[PDB]
Amino acid sequence: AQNPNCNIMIFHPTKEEFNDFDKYIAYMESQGAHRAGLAKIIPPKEWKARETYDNISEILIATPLQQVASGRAGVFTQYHKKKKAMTVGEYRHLANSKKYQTPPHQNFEDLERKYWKNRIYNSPIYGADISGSLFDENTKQWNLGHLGTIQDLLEKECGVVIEGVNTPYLYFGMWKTTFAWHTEDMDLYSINYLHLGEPKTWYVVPPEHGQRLERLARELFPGSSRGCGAFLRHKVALISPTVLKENGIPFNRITQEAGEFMVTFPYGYHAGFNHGFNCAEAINFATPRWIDYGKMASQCSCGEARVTFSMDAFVRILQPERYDLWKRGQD
Ligand SMILES: O=C(O)CNC(=O)C(=O)O
Ligand SMILES: [Mg+2]
Ligand code: NI
Ligand SMILES: [Zn+2]
Repeated sequence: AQNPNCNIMIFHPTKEEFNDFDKYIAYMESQGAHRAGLAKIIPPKEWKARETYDNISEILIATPLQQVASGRAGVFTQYHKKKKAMTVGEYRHLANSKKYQTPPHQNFEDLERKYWKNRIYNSPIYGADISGSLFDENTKQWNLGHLGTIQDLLEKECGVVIEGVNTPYLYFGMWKTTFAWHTEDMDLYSINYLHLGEPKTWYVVPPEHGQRLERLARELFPGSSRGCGAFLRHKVALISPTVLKENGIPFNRITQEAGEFMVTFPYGYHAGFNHGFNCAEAINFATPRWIDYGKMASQCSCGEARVTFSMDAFVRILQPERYDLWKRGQD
């Protein structure tokens, strides 16, 4: 079995190897990359996502989210308070303000210590989930706006044509902005490209050990657990590396820098934070290996998790028994 300790793998494809996206994913899996839940891909040195980032300031963040925490430093929830619209240029100035900017630090490890010690005492503002793309249309390799769609994968594997579309999303972050512990909708893959700015630190649990994280989360968030049988789908809960280590949960960590891709694999729980002002682009995708994970994915039916139009068809075709109750949650 390749990668039996489920370490995060880092890949350096040549420009020749960067032509065929599906084939490279399948290569990474042949080497065991999926067992970690997360992989890093450093693009060939010849490749670029676009020529410059000089003209992005007039992108609108229609609903910036202030991430307010409750709990203790290593075990907390966050809720998202909606703020007034602002442009990317306005958001960048805010991120660089004395109130919100990254503190002085020695290295990524010292910054990580400061994040876990102090996150709960501040409410950073995240420009998340903005439909759009920063890839130049002439970028032909690993362009997240040009990938094969999950609806077309389901049709190719299963023979059933379904409605729905699959487009990317932009994330504009600042110091302390936080992504809570989750897997993707329908336990899909994700791919994330850090276009610009400061790094993003990731934590991940190997897919084969995901249920250990779920059982800890039920213990640590006991009211949330009684409210919903899949409450990590709400994307609100944080658990620190120190707490995970104290409870014996297997995980790994890695920092992504500008210019690098990360891939999350089906049923790979992940969480993380931004080091400063940055912009990332991400999308879900599928391969033939995903289909069995899609059939088994948990679902929120309490009504909190409220997801896309396109997830309807996935539930309807892959999980017909759940269909009914899940759509009651979505309506
Ligand atoms: O970058 C973020 O805030 C969150 N991204 C992801 O969870 C992802 O790409 O799967
Ligand atoms: Mg602009
Ligand atoms: Ni994710
Ligand atoms: Zn729920």
